Amino acid sequence: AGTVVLDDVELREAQRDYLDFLDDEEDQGIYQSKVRELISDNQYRLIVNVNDLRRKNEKRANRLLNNAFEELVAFQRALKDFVASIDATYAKQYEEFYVGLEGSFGSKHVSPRTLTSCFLSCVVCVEGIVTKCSLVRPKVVRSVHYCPATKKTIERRYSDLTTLVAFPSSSVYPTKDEENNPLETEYGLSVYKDHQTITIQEMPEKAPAGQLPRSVDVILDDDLVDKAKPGDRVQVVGTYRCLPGKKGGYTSGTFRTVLIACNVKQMSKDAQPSFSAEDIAKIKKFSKTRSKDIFDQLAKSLAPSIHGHDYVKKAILCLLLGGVERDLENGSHIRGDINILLIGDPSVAKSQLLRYVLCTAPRAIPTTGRGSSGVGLTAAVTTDQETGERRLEAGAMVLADRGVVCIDEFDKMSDMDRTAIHEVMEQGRVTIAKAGIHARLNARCSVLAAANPVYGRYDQYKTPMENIGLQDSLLSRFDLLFIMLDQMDPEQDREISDHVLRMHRYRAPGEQDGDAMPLGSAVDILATDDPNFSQIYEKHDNLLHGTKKKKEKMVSAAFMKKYIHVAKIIKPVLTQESATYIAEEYSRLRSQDSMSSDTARTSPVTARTLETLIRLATAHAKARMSKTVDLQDAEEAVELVQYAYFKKVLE
Amino acid sequence: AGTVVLDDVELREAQRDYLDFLDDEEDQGIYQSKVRELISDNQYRLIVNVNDLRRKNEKRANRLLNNAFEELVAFQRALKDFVASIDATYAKQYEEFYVGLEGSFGSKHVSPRTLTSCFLSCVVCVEGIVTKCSLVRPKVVRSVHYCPATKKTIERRYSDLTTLVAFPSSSVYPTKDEENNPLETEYGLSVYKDHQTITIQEMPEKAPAGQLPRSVDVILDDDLVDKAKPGDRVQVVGTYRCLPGKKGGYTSGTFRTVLIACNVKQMSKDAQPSAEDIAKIKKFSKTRSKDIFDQLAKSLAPSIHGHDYVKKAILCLLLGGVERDLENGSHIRGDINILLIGDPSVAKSQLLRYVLCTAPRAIPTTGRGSSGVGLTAAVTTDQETGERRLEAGAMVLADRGVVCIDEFDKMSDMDRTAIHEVMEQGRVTIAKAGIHARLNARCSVLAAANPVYGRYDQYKTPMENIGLQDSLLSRFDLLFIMLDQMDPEQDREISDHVLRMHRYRAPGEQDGDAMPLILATDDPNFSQQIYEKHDNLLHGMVSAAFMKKYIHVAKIIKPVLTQESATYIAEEYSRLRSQDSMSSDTARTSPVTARTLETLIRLATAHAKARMSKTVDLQDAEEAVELVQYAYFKKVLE
Amino acid sequence: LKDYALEKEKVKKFLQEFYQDDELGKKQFKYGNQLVRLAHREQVALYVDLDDVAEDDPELVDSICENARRYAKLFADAVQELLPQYKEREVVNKDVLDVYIEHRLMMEQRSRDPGMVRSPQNQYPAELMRRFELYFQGPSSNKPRVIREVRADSVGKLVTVRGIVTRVSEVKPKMVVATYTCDQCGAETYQPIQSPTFMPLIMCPSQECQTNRSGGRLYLQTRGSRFIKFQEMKMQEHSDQVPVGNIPRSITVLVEGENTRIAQPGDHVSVTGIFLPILRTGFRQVVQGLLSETYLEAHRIVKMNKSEDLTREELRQIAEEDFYEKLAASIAPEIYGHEDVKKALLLLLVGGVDQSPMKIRGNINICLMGDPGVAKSQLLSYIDRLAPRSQYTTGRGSSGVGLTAAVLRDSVSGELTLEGGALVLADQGVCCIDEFDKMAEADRTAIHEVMEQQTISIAKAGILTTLNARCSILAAANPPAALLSRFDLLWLIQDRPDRDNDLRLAQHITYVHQHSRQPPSQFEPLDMKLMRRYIAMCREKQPMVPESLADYITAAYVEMRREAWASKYTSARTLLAILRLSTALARLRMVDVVEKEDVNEAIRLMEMSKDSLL
DNA sequence: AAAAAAAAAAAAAAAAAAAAAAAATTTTTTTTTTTTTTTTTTTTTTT
Ligand SMILES: Nc1ncnc2c1ncn2[C@@H]1O[C@H](COP(=O)(O)OP(=O)(O)O)[C@@H](O)[C@H]1O
Ligand SMILES: Nc1ncnc2c1ncn2[C@@H]1O[C@H](COP(=O)(O)OP(=O)(O)O)[C@@H](O)[C@H]1O
Ligand SMILES: Nc1ncnc2c1ncn2[C@@H]1O[C@H](COP(=O)(O)OP(=O)(O)O)[C@@H](O)[C@H]1O
Ligand SMILES: [Mg+2]
Ligand SMILES: [Mg+2]
Ligand SMILES: [Mg+2]
Ligand SMILES: [Zn+2]
Repeated sequence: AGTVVLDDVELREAQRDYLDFLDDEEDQGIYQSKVRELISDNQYRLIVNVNDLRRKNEKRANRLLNNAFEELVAFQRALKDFVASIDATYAKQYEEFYVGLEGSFGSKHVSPRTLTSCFLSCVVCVEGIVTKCSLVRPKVVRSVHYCPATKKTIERRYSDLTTLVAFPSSSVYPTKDEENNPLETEYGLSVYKDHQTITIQEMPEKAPAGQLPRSVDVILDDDLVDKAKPGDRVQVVGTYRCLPGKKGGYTSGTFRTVLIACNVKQMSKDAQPSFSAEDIAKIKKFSKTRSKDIFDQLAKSLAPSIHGHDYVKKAILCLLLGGVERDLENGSHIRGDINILLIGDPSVAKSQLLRYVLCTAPRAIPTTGRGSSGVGLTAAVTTDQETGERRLEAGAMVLADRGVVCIDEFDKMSDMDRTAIHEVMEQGRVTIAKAGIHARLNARCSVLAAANPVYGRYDQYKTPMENIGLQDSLLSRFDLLFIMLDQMDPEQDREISDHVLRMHRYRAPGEQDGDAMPLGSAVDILATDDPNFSQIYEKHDNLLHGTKKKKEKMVSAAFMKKYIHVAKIIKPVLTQESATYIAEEYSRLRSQDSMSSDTARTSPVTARTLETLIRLATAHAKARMSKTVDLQDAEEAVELVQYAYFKKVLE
Repeated sequence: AGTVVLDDVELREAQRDYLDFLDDEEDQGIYQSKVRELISDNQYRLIVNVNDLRRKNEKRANRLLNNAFEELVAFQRALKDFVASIDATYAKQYEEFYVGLEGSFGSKHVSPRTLTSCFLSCVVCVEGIVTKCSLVRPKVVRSVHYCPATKKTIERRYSDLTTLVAFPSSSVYPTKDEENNPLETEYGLSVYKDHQTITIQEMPEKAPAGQLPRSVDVILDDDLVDKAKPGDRVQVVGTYRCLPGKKGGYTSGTFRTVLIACNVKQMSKDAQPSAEDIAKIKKFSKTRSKDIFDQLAKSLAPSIHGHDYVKKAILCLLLGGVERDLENGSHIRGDINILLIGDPSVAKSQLLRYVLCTAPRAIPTTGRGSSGVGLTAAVTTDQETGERRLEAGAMVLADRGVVCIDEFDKMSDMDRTAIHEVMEQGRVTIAKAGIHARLNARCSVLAAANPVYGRYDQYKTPMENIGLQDSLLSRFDLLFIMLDQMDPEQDREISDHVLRMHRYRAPGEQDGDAMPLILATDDPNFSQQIYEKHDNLLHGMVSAAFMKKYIHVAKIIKPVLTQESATYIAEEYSRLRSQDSMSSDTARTSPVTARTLETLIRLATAHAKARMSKTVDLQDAEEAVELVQYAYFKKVLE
Repeated sequence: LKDYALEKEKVKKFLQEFYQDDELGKKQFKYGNQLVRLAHREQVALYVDLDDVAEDDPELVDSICENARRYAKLFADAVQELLPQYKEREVVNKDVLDVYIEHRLMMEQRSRDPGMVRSPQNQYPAELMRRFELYFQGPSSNKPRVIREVRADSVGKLVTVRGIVTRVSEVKPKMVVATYTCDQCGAETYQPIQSPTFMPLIMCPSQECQTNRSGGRLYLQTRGSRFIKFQEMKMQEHSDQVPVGNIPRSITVLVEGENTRIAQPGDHVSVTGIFLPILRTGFRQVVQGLLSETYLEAHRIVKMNKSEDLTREELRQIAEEDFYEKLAASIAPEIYGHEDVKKALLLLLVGGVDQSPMKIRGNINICLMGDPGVAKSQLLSYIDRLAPRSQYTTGRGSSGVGLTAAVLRDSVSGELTLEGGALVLADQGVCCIDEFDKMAEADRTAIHEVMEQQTISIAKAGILTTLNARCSILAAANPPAALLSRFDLLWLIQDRPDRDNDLRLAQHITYVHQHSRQPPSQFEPLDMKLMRRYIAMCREKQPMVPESLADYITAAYVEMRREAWASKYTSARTLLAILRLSTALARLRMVDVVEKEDVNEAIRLMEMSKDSLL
């Protein structure tokens, strides 16, 4: 055999401390519950909060952070022992239970640039964007061979010597028996582990301006291989180590470094929100007690900082809630995504509304008229340059799939790009193809666009068709088109100015002392935890300088986010009464005689107008948590479309 | 981790078969009982009869005898599993259990001359004489190390690659930690096994006369190390293998072959001895407690007629007296020495050969065939370590035994004087400057001498007829003058007895054929009824085997002289010393000293032991007195 | 697998707070006082009693027995750490090693820099600064083993064995810690020695030399190095515990430090110590594996039986007028009669008084010539067992180089050393030569020279020396000027048959055979231990002849010489014999002046010895 | 709205910096064993 340790004092102490920490039963069983949850979910990787670990035993936390491999092995042994104690069969099912880390890393939290050799063999939490990924390959961790000549069955094991001294003996795949009998490998019986290599680059918006970006190579293994794709703003918690070179004889002293990832995370904004019992109870209470005016309350509480534009705010809320897709048995599809175009006079806060949607709605992609040009906007087809094979790169729409694309300077956008996105706006999919590849990417995103009317400022004395240079083909697929006019009414100016000045004079309680400048400079960002991958919530915003007073509260941002997320899943069904009402209203709307004279249509009326009527009714039902599209929902939809589709020509 | 074995059909079959063979409850139970015995005795080797294994499973027998290494591995795994089943707590004490073999090996029973290449990897049984016996060295199999810097403790495991390919990594003894910290080996925690190498030589009598000897090297691991010493005749059963050389880019075809003994057994299977037999002995002792001694005496040498007193004395010798080790370390011998001084053709040599065949540890010596260092201990130099070593002689070997000295009279005075200490106190004190030793040889001497002039001249005194000095004669406690009496009636008796014995034939085994002039059949020396059937051609008689067993059991008993027998013996000794004890025309055959009182006590104790008396009574004392009276006087005719 | 720091603390507690009443019921902290003396450097060896350890912590004793070397080192370190807190005054620098130790400690304190962390290879080895040794006195519970039974299962174990010393080398210097001095840096390198050999260092590891990248050759020094007295002996199995047909087995004992010069060849020694291996590198081993020789690292050597090293009633019995007769009777009580021969053997044991005014020996030589079976060999064997230094030679088994010395290839280094035979081993003791008359002429000449000159002048080919054999001779033979002229006493023992005498002898021998002991008498015979103690107490009691006794002794000598002249051998040797026998009698009587009773008993012994010749 | 020019990109080809792979028996030493010689010891023969 060989050397076998008997009394490793450090290993015994580490195992004891980690098992004590994982007991947690007296410590409100946080990690007991986590272990039980992973057992039920059939997972074999425990994510541990380093902050809790440090609180329990700062010594163990420091030892783990500064000595990665040894302490991680001890932690995994303790986790396997705990899993066996809770349930032995599962522990025997899974050979090794891995431990990934999470929380606030004081100094270990770095970027690919600040990640220097001082962090070798330490636990580092590096932020960045995945520049490239590799195919998921299986590495044999235990091979099984059968010898026909002797009917024997052997099993060879290969250890994970990724960042350890490896010799030819350990990495030789048997191909003969001791008597030179050919073997045959039993692939089914053999054990493989999935392995992938990615590249994390410093975020361009974080990198020093004008310099080339700093990268790092990351190794992912079983249960972490496909946690990211190129262009993902990922946080990788791992162990930084030097990769061994090939058996040489002369060494230059240069060692490639790599990050053995122990955990991968995406932007927490798109993550599944945590709904506690009290939170769901509050949502139930809100929906039940207030249903008649809940949609109006949410619409008015949507963007507190932007005054007026009540109809536009309601339309934006409908866009956020979305409709419901129709998946017909014969494959025909109907989008449930509302498209909104805000056009009007300069300085009407349309860009502010788009920015608010970007900040709030999950999977919201900003874009500018000329910022994205075709292949950048939709998907693109390139070549690997190393394999000679075609490859697909997701554009803004694809990345915004099941989300929102907030486009600004839509008018400035070239006609080619608008023609290209025509398909996305209605079918919600991108159809690209080159000679060696063809795909139909899913882009189920709602387009919220902003534009400036021709002549810079809206012309009250010209038809909306002439004011808007967008042709009918592109106008139709916009479900709602709102003309936001900078009317010069003295009273509206009074209200707007009062709101703006109040918002400017507001200061955040506690953090601001009356003279602080909150800007930081490229260091505090890494010093403190990133508020982009981080881990009690009220319902109505407490009175503050934002508003003076009234008998109508304003919904909290977090509560509104949770409520919208819950309500978006609802798929209210269209009732016969609402269906008949919508059909008759669509007939009347299409019949031009209904609308008065001196009134010009913003956009043409079409079957798509009917479809957006249905979608708006569905969105109102979702807001109400109704589960059925009712007469009030149909009324609100018809009201909104009637307001949006007609504008009075002044003279 | 490396290439482990998941399932192995042949190994599984072998282990299942061996476990079945070892589990005996539906069968007689021999091997279940044997395993229980070894558990009780705290051993870790089981002796399994190849005959039993062949009987229960021919295939396993052939496999074990033709491919021994892996077969013995499977057998030992099965043995450990069975021992765990019987009792796991004991099975945990010993890392491994070993399987020695015995019984009959058809063509695998060979001599060192016949142990050729054909028997490589097979199990072989070799009987021979030990020549060389190296020191018992410990061989480390598991070494424990401690790092004072890191407080760590490590264990290094070394596989027994005596005959397997070994690579340096296996044998690297660790001295430094991973970061070059010093490692201290903990001897109290490491594990070592005794290892020894001996050489077995073709027996001189069985080897061809013309040619030089042939020998084989034998490796003995733990539990088999001090079982044999140089000069002993032993049977070693084990695997005949090839020893690897050393790493080298060039090699000759030559290989060094050895024998990894799996069991070693003494040729002296007769040196050691059921409830049926024990009860039989008890009833035999109890029933006729008075004439039992006489019956044993008459049955001792059935093929020799007459010599009643000589046979009684030989029985007293075989029984031996009771030694007295005093509180001050003083020693009074218990053995009994007999000198048959006799005319030619009076069966004294035949009595010697009878005692050779019967008694345990009987060494045959001749007058000039065993001189000095060959007869007693010796001192030599190793010639390799330049150190002095003892070498046991005939009498040292015969310790707790008998030495049959044929033609004792014709031994050189040097040898006869050298034997005085052995005769009296039963030890050899030998010293050279380097080494001085006091070897124990508590042997009893049975000497066969012829008188000066060839034939005992009855006109001359026994002192003259015996060409020995009184100092030497006093050594022999009993001295028997065996004349070729010219009585026609006794001549008739002797002739009839001789012709009957010459006419006798073996029962059924023989029908007119000739006696033959050995490896084909198991070697008798190593092979595993109160009265004889009254054949008329042999009797016109206790059985040999029962006599052997009874003498063995009666040797241990230690009768104690009783006051009445002590008084009787003292009075008789006073008379024997007195002049009146011998009349006119009778001459003393040996001077009467306190040695003769010791002779009386020893003979009485031997008689009491023959009777299993537990007390030396007046009967025993009178018998000893009568025998001494017959032996120590002779009537000289004019 | 245990915490050696905790074990060290336990042994420290034992050493610091163990006490006993060894001194007249006075709790004195035995090991505390021993530590005080060790710190003062008034004591080199410390013998820890595992009986004392078990008195409180039996499991610690078990651990020590299971792993002695480790716990030997632990105890040594505990004593090392304890010495400073027991030190009470300044050492007087006993020797050069003490000077070196003080210099090294002084300069280490000088260059201390206490906070600076020093490389592990940058300190003085512990064994280099000890000046003391620690050994274990095996526990009484541990039954002594047998050389044959001590096998691999005892490796690393504290075994206690008993046996005869067949050989011992002379104290040699064995290097423990080699020292080296550099030609560039003036720093000392050290190399502790564990293997039987070592390779001297070539380059210096000193920080200064490494920094300067100089050649830094260093030279091995016998001055700063540390040595320890080293002896290699061979112990042999006792005869009583050898297998039936086996020759006794021998174990190589290695003795170091204060245990040397305790055991000499022929001694009966009980050696407690650790059974350890020695790696067998070099030899092209037949069998692969780390095969190793074995030896016994001695810890406690004691002398047993005759080799061994009083109360008011004891002094009373010594002073009793019958003490001489009691001693003469207690010798070999199982042998009947022979009261006068017993007295003569007692005188041979006691000896006379050596005078070097021309050195005249004070030994007494006695030759028992007799008829067969008259207890000659029994008395010879009894004296062999009794006398503290004795050898026994029966016939020609031990002849030639068995009596004299011989040149033999040494082992510790390899060379021609001198091994002493029976006479050498009996030097300043007794040699019991049974079967004298049958001995070879050369051996008889050697005994002749020994009986007068006390030497053995060997001038053979490989040897040319003069051994010292100051041994009394107790010979036995059967039927003379060649012996009567030389031997101090020549005693004839004839067994003439007689009814009453033979009856008494038979009763005595029968009772002996019955009860394995001598028949009861008026006084209980004295044990061998007590007899040896009294004999030794008599040896160092040299008396002197007053001027008054001159006339009486001269008259007795002339009278006995006239008798010898008239009858059908007397010489100055006769008067010398009377003198030395009288001095032996005075020794036995515990007086410094030979008296009229002493001379009377001497002449009576001579008269009866000569009467035996008729 | 269509044509021409500009450039922008994609892909393919090419040339170094570092790392990785390939190729590799002969001479001398020592140990064991075996034999020869010397001297001492023992044995045997003659007086
Ligand atoms: N109704 C309004 N209420 C509050 N602020 C407004 C309003 N209209 C315009 N603004 C202000 O005008 C500024 C810029 O408007 P912007 O979002 O650029 O609109 P546009 O995209 O039409 O230029 C914002 O900081 C916003 O506060
Ligand atoms: N009393 C006897 N009983 C039986 N056989 C005898 C007797 N006397 C002589 N013989 C025979 O005579 C032969 C003598 O041979 P052996 O005993 O060797 O010589 P010795 O008798 O001189 O010792 C033997 O074979 C034996 O059978
Ligand atoms: N006087 C005696 N008292 C007791 N036992 C004796 C006496 N004489 C002889 N013996 C016994 O007789 C035996 C012969 O004596 P031993 O000394 O061996 O003869 P030797 O004198 O020839 O050496 C011994 O065993 C001894 O015990
Ligand atoms: Mg704008
Ligand atoms: Mg014969
Ligand atoms: Mg004698
Ligand atoms: Zn130096």
